[PDB]
Order: sequence, then structure tokens, then C-alpha cells
Amino acid sequence: NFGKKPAYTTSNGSMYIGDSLELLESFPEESISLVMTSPPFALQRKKEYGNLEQHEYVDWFLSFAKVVNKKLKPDGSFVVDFGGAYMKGVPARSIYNFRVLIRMIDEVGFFLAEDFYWFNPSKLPSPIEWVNKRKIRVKDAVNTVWWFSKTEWPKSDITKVLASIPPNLLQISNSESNGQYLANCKLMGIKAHPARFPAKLPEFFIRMLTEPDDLVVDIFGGSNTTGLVAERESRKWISFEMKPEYVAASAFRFLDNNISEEKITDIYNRILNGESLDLNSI
Ligand SMILES: Nc1ncnc2c1ncn2[C@@H]1O[C@H](CSCC[C@H](N)C(=O)O)[C@@H](O)[C@H]1O
Repeated sequence: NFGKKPAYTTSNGSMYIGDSLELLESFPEESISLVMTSPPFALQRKKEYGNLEQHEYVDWFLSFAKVVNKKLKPDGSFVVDFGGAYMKGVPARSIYNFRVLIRMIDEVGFFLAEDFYWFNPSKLPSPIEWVNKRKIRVKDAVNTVWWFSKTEWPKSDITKVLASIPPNLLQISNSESNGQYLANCKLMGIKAHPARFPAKLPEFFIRMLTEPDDLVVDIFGGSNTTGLVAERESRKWISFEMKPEYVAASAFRFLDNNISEEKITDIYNRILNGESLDLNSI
């Protein structure tokens, strides 16, 4: 359906290498039930000038927001994970994650179904200069996860997420796992994705807003935790990621301990070489 061939494919889905703002267009319209991601944030993003990173970043991301509006079903949701950030050499917060919010409702026309908040106890990006050293700010440990929806009535059922009705606050930490992806990464002498989220994050939203066989898309795949979860929960998925290293290593997530190291490198390099692996069988 897309203008390319997936890096790899499994039982319920397939991951592509490429720019998601292009690939999204290949989806029919009102076809996606849940788009779940956490955008790449480093000093702005693709947009010339350098006017106020806050604004440049916002415009960049709003582009994806626009196309995602079209492709989401009327009962569809667009959950977005954002991490706080200070500005260069000053202990004043950037409010880029909040600017996205306002312009998404005002300009794009989304609705904030509900604002969620993720507390990750163990978080290293905590800026030592302001916290540990100067002792002027506290551990930056809460991420603004915005659950957006195409209409005021997106598909949702909190009983599949029952704790006892749970709250607005999700307390999860990145590693409550060991897994073969970390091991297989170590094998290739490569580093695991620099910034990936715990499986429980997308699990919560996959279970709550979608039913089995629903299409869960992730426009900034990374290590593909989403597709992984969407797989073991029996939803259909599709992920887009720009970097081949990330896609290649992510494939490991869909294998077992019982695989020759010689076969792992083959899978890694073949994907890194542009081949289309059908992981469903060898
Ligand atoms: N325009 C683009 N299209 C597709 N992927 C993109 C992109 N711009 C940035 N990316 C990818 O966006 C990812 C953001 S981090 C993704 C982490 C993911 N949730 C997981 O747990 O790993 C980064 O890997 C970045 O390389």
C-alpha cells in the first residue's frame, strides 16, 4: 500500500524505513484507530531560520498532526508522548509541549480527550547542572502524554485498564525487563535506542482505545515497542522510522533465544541493506 517495501514483517504487522509525513498519505482515510508515538526532541527540528525552536518544532510536528487527522477514524485517537525540557544555559523551561497542545485544538481541530501524565522514577535526562550541582530544580520526572481524539467521542473502555478505576497518573519505569533485544544489541556491538519508552505505556493505550484486529500506527517507531505490544495484544500495526539501525535492531524484539548469533547478524545486516524480511518464518 505504501510506496516502499517493509524492512521486516511479522504475523500482525510490518515496519518501514522512511519519512512518516510521506508514508502516512498511503493510508486510506478514516482507517487508523490509534496513532501512538513520542516524537524525537532535540533543539527544534526540520525547519529553517532558528526563530525560537519552540515555534519551529511546533510547526514541524503540526504537519504530521494534520495528515494524522485525515487518516484517523472518527472514533480514532492520537496519543503523543512528550518530555519536558529546559532552554540552553538557563533554568527556564521550554513550553514547546504545551504550545503543541494549544495549536492542535485551535489550528488543527483535534480535541483533548484527556490529559495523561507519566511518572518515570528512574530518569537520567535530569539536568545535573540545575538539580545535583546547583540544587535549584527538582528531578524532572513527569512526561506530558496528550491523548488527542478526532471527535469528542473517541472509542474508549476503562474496564480493560482496570487497576478499581485507575487515575490520570501512570507510574512506569523504563526497564522492568532484560530481554533479547538488549542482548542482541550488545551482540552487534551496537547501542540500544537512546530514548525509548516502557512497554506498559503503549500497552495501556492499546488496551483502552482499541479492540483486537484494530490498526495501531506509530509514526516515529524507534525500537518499535509499539508494534511489539500491538502484536502480543492481537492488534494490527504499522511503524515508520527514519534510521535503518533502529529498524534493524527492533526486529530482534520479534525473535527468540533460539537463534544462531550468525543468523542474528544476517537479519540485522540484510535489513540494514534494504532487504525485506518476512520474519513470520525464519
Ligand atoms: N520524520 C520522521 N519519520 C520517521 N521517523 C522519524 C522521523 N523523524 C524522526 N524519526 C524517528 O523518531 C524516533 C523518536 S524516539 C521513538 C521511541 C519509540 N517510542 C521506542 O520506544 O523506541 C527516533 O528514532 C527518530 O529517528
